[PDB]
Amino acid sequence: ANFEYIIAEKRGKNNTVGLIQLNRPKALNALCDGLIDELNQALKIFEEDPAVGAIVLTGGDKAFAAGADIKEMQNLSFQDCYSSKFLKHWDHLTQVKKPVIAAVNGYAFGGGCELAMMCDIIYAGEKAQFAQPEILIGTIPGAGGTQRLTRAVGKSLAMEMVLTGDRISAQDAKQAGLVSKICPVETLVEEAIQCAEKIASNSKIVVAMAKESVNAAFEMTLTEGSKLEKKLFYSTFATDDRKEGMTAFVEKRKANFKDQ
Amino acid sequence: ANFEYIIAEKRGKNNTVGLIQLNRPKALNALCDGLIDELNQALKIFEEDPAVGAIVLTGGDKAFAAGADIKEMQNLSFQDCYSSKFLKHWDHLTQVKKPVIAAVNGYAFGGGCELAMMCDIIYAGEKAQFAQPEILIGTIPGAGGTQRLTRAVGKSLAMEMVLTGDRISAQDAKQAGLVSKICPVETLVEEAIQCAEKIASNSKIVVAMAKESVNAAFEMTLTEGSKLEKKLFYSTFATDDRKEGMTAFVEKRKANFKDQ
Amino acid sequence: ANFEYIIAEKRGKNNTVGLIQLNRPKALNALCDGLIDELNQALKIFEEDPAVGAIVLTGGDKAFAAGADIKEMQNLSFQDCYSSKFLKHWDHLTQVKKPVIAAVNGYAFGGGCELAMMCDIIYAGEKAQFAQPEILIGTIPGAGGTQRLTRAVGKSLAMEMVLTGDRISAQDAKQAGLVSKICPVETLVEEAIQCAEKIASNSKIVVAMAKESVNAAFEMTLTEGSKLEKKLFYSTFATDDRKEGMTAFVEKRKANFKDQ
Amino acid sequence: ANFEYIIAEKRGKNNTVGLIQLNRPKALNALCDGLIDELNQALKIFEEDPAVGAIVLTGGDKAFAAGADIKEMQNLSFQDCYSSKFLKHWDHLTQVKKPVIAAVNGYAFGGGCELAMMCDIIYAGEKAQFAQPEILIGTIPGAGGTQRLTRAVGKSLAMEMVLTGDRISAQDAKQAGLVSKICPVETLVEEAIQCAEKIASNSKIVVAMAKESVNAAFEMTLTEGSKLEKKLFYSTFATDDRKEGMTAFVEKRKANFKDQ
Amino acid sequence: ANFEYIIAEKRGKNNTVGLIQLNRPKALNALCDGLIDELNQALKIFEEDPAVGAIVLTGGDKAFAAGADIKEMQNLSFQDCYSSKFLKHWDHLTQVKKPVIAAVNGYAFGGGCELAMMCDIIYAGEKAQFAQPEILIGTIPGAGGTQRLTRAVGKSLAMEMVLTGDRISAQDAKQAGLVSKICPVETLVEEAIQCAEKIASNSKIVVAMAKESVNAAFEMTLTEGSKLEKKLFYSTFATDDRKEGMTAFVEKRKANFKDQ
Amino acid sequence: ANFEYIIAEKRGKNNTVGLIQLNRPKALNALCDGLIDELNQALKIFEEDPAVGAIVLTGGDKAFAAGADIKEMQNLSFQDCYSSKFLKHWDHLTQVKKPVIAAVNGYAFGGGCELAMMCDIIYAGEKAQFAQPEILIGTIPGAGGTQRLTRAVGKSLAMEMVLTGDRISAQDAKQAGLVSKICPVETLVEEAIQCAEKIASNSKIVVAMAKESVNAAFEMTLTEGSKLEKKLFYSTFATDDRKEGMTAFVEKRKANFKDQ
Ligand SMILES: [Mg+2]
Ligand SMILES: [Mg+2]
Ligand SMILES: [Mg+2]
Ligand SMILES: [Mg+2]
Repeated sequence: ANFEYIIAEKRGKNNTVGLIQLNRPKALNALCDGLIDELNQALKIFEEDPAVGAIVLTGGDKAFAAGADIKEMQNLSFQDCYSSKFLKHWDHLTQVKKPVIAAVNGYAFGGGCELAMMCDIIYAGEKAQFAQPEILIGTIPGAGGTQRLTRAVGKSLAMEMVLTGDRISAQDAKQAGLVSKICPVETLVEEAIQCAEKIASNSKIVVAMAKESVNAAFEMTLTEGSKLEKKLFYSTFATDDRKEGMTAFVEKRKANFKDQ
Repeated sequence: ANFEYIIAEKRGKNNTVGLIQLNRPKALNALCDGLIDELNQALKIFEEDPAVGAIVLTGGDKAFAAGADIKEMQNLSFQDCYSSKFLKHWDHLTQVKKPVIAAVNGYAFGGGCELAMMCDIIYAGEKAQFAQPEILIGTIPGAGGTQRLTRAVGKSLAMEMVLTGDRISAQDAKQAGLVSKICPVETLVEEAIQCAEKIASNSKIVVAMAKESVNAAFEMTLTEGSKLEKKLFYSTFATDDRKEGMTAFVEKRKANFKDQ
Repeated sequence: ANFEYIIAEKRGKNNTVGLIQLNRPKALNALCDGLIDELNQALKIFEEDPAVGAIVLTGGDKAFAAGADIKEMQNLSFQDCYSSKFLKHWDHLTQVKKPVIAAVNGYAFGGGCELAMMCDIIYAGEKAQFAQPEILIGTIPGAGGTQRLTRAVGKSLAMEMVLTGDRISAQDAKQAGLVSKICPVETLVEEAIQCAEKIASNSKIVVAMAKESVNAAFEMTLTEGSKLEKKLFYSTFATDDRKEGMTAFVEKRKANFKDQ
Repeated sequence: ANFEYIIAEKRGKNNTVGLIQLNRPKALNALCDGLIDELNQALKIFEEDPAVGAIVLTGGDKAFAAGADIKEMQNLSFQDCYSSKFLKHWDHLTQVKKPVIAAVNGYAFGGGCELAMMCDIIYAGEKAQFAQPEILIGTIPGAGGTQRLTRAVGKSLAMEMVLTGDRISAQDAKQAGLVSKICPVETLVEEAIQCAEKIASNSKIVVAMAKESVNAAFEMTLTEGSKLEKKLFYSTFATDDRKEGMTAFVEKRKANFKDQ
Repeated sequence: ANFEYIIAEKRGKNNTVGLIQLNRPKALNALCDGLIDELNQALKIFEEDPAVGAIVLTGGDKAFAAGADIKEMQNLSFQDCYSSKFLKHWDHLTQVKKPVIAAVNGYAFGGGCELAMMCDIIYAGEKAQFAQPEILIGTIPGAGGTQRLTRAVGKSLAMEMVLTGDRISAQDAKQAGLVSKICPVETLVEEAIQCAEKIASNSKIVVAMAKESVNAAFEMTLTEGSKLEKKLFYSTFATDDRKEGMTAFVEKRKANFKDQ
Repeated sequence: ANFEYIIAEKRGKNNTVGLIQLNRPKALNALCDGLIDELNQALKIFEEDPAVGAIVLTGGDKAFAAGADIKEMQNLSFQDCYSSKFLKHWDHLTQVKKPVIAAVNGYAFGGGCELAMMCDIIYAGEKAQFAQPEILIGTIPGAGGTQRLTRAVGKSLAMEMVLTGDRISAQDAKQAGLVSKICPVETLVEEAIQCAEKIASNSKIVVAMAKESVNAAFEMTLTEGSKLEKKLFYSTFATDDRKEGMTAFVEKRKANFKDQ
């Protein structure tokens, strides 16, 4: 319902896309515990909604998210960290079944960068900037900064970025495979919506098998990933939407999915 | 035998390349059971031919393969699929020990795209297009689409492709690493045959060991992939061609290999 | 000490960067046992040196290294290789805690390419050329040319390089993610040192944990990698530098790391 | 809260053990939503209670848990199962960071057995029986039943148990290492508490890491397990309870752990 | 067909079990290429036969199989082996979707023991002996004898068996978990048939999934193995036999499975 | 050299076994640095000695190794363990190419138990006891005692031993697969030497390959485990000893292996 760190609203034609704007520009959308709490509540209600098929995540023109809130972390001990399982809440984004598109304008550093990488797709603004400056303040990134980055971008660029704290541009991010489309700043959010919209017009149950199938590519060997894929593939033949979509092509007419 | 769906021919210098062309242009080379049946026969003849050192696979100038034959899948049940090991036959291509180069002009969609990714090397034409549009017909890619794509191009672009069914250009695929060379439509097939000629000049057995070692990059941690590679490496030192290859270099002369 | 195959000097402000220059130019820095033996000695004293934070490894302007010494390999048998654990001494470079940057001008072929790929970051000169031509001498890459290359560059290009022995430009290399920056031949080594310089001013302990985390991306599933990253992340909180880094940030001043 | 399917109470001298007893004897502690929901609340509490060092899970004397509530699963569709993750909340045992010990008297069938296997340590009564009989009612085990059983017991016996639904005694389970102790029915829960009470004596933080390290053995290669273990083994030196544990030993006395 | 090396017959009440008896006693069922071709033939027709729900593989009373045929392997070079993919044809048994039970009487040495380990369940006779004696003829086991054995029995005993060639008894093997039952010599095969009979009572499709799930235990981390298990579990809710099976339990009657 | 903590000498038929006896009985063979240093020198020597084919490691009748040495460890900080790569030198055992057998009489606790488990084979005297009591002094095992133990013995017993520090008997260890023989105390060492003699009379090169194939069971999936095994299986066909073994068999005579 009511939110003070973010702005969540349904968007697209037929409102089939849920947009989540991080709205804490004063500290460039720095990711405190209360901010994350609210994104999780927001994600939950969009996951729960039957009309919603794809979620789009963004911040402002200047920043997607500058990073973790450093003023909270400052006095933590080792024991405090391990016992509490600090940054457990931050992983929620990777357990949503419906797909999430990151629309990243301006700065995505540290947590913000890590948040974008947890998403399934990233669209970048022209003046978007990606970095993992943790090393500069005596830590390493602790939310897949080392894992998801390196897998996208390759060892040499990940090592360079993680060990120096250096930033890369949206153009390089695209070239390296971290992001998959570059858009003007003014139309970025809209272009992500139109993509989210396309995905939303496909069957929710099958779309979720697809997403799950693509995430197995980082969790197992190709041989077993192939096998797992074949079983999700076979599974689709137990859905109505799969008979609908395939007989639509053969009849040369428009398909209509009931997410079933 | 005598094919109805494909053209299999020896090409290159001294006919050391096996060219398989998918020749079902009325259906945009849609990969029906009968066509894969023949493709697999051609693959087996060239595997057994001591003359042949590498294989190039193509379709027409308009289409490589537009997909699986959606008219055949229309009335499959979940039981039909599981107990038929449906699409298993499509994997014979992954068991070929000689290198296979895919020369993709025009459309390589869905099944067609997957066939391309199973090959060791992909060359694309200027107007080539890749897509996994199974999501539009209410399935997911069921022949490595999600696995090989994601491993080649990174999450963002694979998620966008599989979830929306969108197409990427020849040039989008080169930048992503899905393909390794772009050619003029008119010379693609010849450029691929030249690449196959080179490979064929090398020792078949050490070439087989190299391909096996490269494929292992997706089946193992790096530590064990490194251990596997050494076993193959040391193994080469039991071949006549290794001795000849290194003696050629020391005597400043051309190597003349004997597949042994 | 007094090496004959290499030069080793401390560089950067306050001699915080170790530079190793392969100096066997008459043989294009071909990696004979003697040379690798000196390389490892030099890595050891830099690794043991508390002033040094980073290591830059380079060759000549014409050649980084043109491969493993083929004359030493020529008369080896299978039994010689296996029992002598041939090439095992090369791996010492993968075991150094501190970051190593390759600065590649000219040829990096076969073992030379493999040596570069074992470093964390690769910087390339505008005329650098990468290749794995082992197949042309009747062997396969035996020091991770099929493992690390594939993981960087993708299957297609890797297969094409490994099976044909063909070379790729510095520009190709960067595009494929094998290298993270290209520079002019003239200033490569100085720009590599500058990168090393930044890294070396960060906490040596947390930097080492950072690197150990990024390398984990090739040794485990993303799930376990994430868990490993967290364990290391929490571990930083037991260090003096991690407090000194964050407190320096908050107070808006220079952090003063004591590598502890 | 005042539970209706279970009993949850603190036990041992100084009440340092959590005991959860499944109390649905009429249905032979068959697992239904209502029972699982409460078990999960009881785990949550004991995990939060700083006096609780270990948990014991048990049933009655005739039955630990005799399978699941099949009357609930009876009308379910495939879609219903997948969309609404079925048996998701049956998994919180695998997320408790303190050690849980199954104390199995009588039948542990279907989910019963799975529930026991999800625990760290299984103690079995003399007349205890284990089976995965889901095959007989047209399913397969869906709570790690094929996965944890096989890794405990081995392929032959796991395959025999799963494909026939046949039952093994406590004596067979012990031989095969599914359970690690056999006790008289009368004193089973009593032995389980004594074992739990020793575990409760140790440092809560250091016990937690030891647990995570053992669990690692089923999720990584031996190579990386060893690395992970080492890193946790280094972590212990950040804690007071290790400084305290070792200095108590060298001073020849009993140690006072503060779970820190 | 007209098998010269084996005997294949349907067995059990209702002929729902297929028996394959290796019948080359003059060579102690040594596994020459001819014998394996026929074994593979028999497996295929029992795999295709809809009445057959489980297979039993045996040899004679003196010998299950004494190993790979050492007279055939004698004159093979390294080149021959690698290029001929030697022993690759043995793996077809691992591709059968129906369960296979090895009934081992007397000698199961080297390849004999490897073949039995490829089966899903092993029943051993009181006088059976297991060994991997390849080392005493200057090879290692090359059909899973280092891999399955180790996984069943543990490092210490595997290392002992493979490095010395020493044999173990049925009792040793049961203790180690290589075999799940010991039978008298004279009723072993019938006892095995009775295990097959029970397996054949259940739904062939759900049994195929069950078997496929248990095999996954050796190919994945426990985390991925559970998600694969969950997906197969859900898949069963798409079959006739699971509703029938569950509705038959609730109604306290005998289920009638349709393998569907 | 002139050892002060160990006794090293050649034993067995023709002095082909290398015996390392830990000889610090009054400290129950606690694994201090001086002793591990010497151990490693002794491994290096027997590994280089072409007379030696296998190694037996032991302590005295009352103790194999009571563990590590808390005095050394008492003041270690977190930073000092990580920076100094603590217990790195304790791993050299896992890098010997020749087989190592442990002959464990009496106490093998903590570091002593890990040291045993690092060996290929464990033989235990009738009064042997195994334990991992690190938890009682506030650490976890740091030398694979959470990893090798769990793989050998199963989760329940592993969790029990590590979380309580409780001993198990020699008889319990064999039941669980941690050790492969139990011997009378007085003849233990001689039985281990007999087992070593057998190994030493086989081909060293093929023995080493076999040990490698077995060690791989814990480093990859069974699919890739099998492929690695095949590559080693073929490589033996490059050796003289394989031809000699198979020919010996064919000519009804004793093989005479030459280590080649
Ligand atoms: Mg090389
Ligand atoms: Mg790339
Ligand atoms: Mg066991
Ligand atoms: Mg054999």
